[PDB]
Amino acid sequence: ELDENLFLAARNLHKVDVRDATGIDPVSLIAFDKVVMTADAVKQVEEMLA
Amino acid sequence: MIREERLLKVLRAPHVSEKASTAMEKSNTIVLKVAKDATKAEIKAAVQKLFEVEVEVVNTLVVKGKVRQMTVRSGGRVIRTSGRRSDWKKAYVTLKEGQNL
Amino acid sequence: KAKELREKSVEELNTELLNLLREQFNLRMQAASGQLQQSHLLKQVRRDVARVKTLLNEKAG
Amino acid sequence: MKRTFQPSVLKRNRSHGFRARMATKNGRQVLARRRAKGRARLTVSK
Amino acid sequence: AAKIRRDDEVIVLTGKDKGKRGKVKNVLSSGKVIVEGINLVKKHQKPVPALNQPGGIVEKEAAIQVSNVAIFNAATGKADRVGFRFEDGKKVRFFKSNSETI
Amino acid sequence: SRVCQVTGKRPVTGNNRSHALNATKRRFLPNLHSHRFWVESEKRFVTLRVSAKGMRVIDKKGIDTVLAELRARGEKY
RNA sequence: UAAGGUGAUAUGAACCGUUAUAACCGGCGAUUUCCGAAUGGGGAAACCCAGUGUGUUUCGACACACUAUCAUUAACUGAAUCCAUAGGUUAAUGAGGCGAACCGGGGGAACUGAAACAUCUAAGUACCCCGAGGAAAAGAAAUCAACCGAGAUUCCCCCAGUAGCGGCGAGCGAACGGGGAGCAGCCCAGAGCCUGAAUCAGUGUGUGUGUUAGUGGAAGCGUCUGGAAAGGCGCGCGAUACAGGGUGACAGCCCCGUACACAAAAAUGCACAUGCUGUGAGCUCGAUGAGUAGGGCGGGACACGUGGUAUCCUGUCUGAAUAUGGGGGGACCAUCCUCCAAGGCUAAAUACUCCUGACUGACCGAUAGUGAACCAGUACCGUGAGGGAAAGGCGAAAAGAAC
Repeated sequence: ELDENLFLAARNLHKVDVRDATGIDPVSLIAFDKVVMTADAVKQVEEMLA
Repeated sequence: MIREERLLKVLRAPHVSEKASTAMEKSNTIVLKVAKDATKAEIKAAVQKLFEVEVEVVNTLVVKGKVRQMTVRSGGRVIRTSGRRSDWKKAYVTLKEGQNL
Repeated sequence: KAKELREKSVEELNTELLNLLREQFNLRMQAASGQLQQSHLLKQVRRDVARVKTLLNEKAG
Repeated sequence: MKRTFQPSVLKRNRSHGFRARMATKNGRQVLARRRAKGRARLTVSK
Repeated sequence: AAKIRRDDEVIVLTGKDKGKRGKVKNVLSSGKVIVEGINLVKKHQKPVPALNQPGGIVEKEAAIQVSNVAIFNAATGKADRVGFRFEDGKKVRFFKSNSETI
Repeated sequence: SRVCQVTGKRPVTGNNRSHALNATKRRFLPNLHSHRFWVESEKRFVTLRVSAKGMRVIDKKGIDTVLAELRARGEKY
């Protein structure tokens, strides 16, 4: 779930992006050096990709 | 009965121009610039009331403005502009026997 | 300047306007004749004439 | 010899002047077109 | 809201006058300032015999950009920024880094 | 213009079609006639420019009611 | 809102101002020459000439106001002609003209294609004319369907380049049905009972929210090179602000900003809440749009070119029935299905951008991009309609070269 606090804290950082796990896109996953997923986010992407 | 304000607006400036000085010293007429819409009666009344002289007659002519051109450095570039000077009215006022200036 | 012309009546406002117009005429004569190094009273007299006429319009309406 | 432009101010104004343009709807359309183009001199009425 | 006024002791931050201090004389509408004896240039004054001394190599200070000067604290002895606050319903400038009214 | 004062009939446009079906373009004009109608109610003759269809309409409705309709539309008679 | 100003050119001169009535910015207001619908008459735009009132006068004259046409309404008076109409005069309202596209309507090409050309196409396009609005138009079934049903208009995607039309050539080209956006329906043709009875337009208040000026806004220093540092190197700090722009080379921390948080004397938009003003509700009975539907002749519109041609419109000539009646279901007839013309109104979804604000671009970068980066619809050309250019860059700073 998009935690508004984290999103606010991140959106002036430099290389850091915060997503919703329904807003992931092919280019973003390749562009950034590292991807951090919360476990529930992994579950949502699991069911979404089926 | 031309009102005071009209009179205070008609007489613009005395016109010094050699032909004016000779006219003053020979024919006892002063030469002066007047509002382009001034009529002879207006100039007569204005001169009489504002200079406290007694005038005989007024002759008027309209001088057409020349063209002068020069430059303006608006925008950094000195653009050559031309335009027309403004037309004006010249009055030859013949005083009777007085003297003002 | 408008503050203490606003509490005159209508006739001495008219006399004030006439005095201002006379001053304007003599200033014009001086400027033409080459005197009047104080070449700033012309703007002053005209702004005061404007002010007086504005007040006259205000009171007569 | 004699050329085609033989000037005359009266005929110029009576044929192409402002009031001649304004007399008919076609001349008024000419004036509207010239206003739309942004013409500095609208007619020969200078 | 100007942040530099008639006579602020300022110190130059860039431009061959770093560390030199002076007093502002003029503030130009183009966002530039003239300050005491800082940006001196050598004007080559034409003679002009019409009511003017011939004039040779005149030394006079040129305008400098307000971004290039900083108000001088004179209590900390260093350049600092200026903030705006309200006291007694009046807008006042204060030094940053010590919060003292100018 | 050629307009019936009662029915508003106008000239319309259409085609002359030949045997070879060449379409030349033409007008159909209404059957207009100027006629003097006696108005019993107000005792005078009013001249109207009406078609034959208009005259049939008048002698079905009556001249007075048709005149009322004309006044309703601002027509001048 | 302010410590600086008197626009550029602009230097200068003479000045104004420094908590507060200098300048600047916004709301409201005043002034607003002449021409131009131009409107007192005229006219070769920016000019010429008045008439009638009111007032003033120094007796020369002066100032102000009104005076166009047409439409509607009213008052007065009024010919042939008795009444009466026409006409006349004066008032009061309203219009007029301009403007880019979008919209409805009245007219309406040809080039071209058909490998020629006439039917056909191009095309109801270009163009001309009239009218309106912020949208317009359409619109509440004489509609489709198919023996089951749907339920006003409009717009999008399919159906489908199908069925058809067609010198059956070139070409034109649907509907039914389905999926969506949006979605409320109502009046008159009339009387009684209730009988302001909610409702809708106008106006007056109050609240909220915008718009028209604004306010605050966070953090960096050493050293190297260098004309200059924002760069290199080192060590720090802000970040709900690392959008962007400027600053002597490339700046989160120098400046202007940005995130964020606030702000209105006054005038206005939109919502509500009410006060008042006109309309108006609901019930019972009724009534149900005639020179009309249909027809003959000629045209036009329907995808449909007259064909076996349904339906719509009408220039011409005719001409019903009246709800036990009538229209439609693609010649026509019979059954049975469906609907009720000849009276109106009606939001949204839809079209467009002269103009205003913000933002964006695998758009151009001075022979490009607008014709016009620049004082360009200019110079210049043409009687005229009209045509129509070329022309950017000193430097960080004029320090633009005293002698």
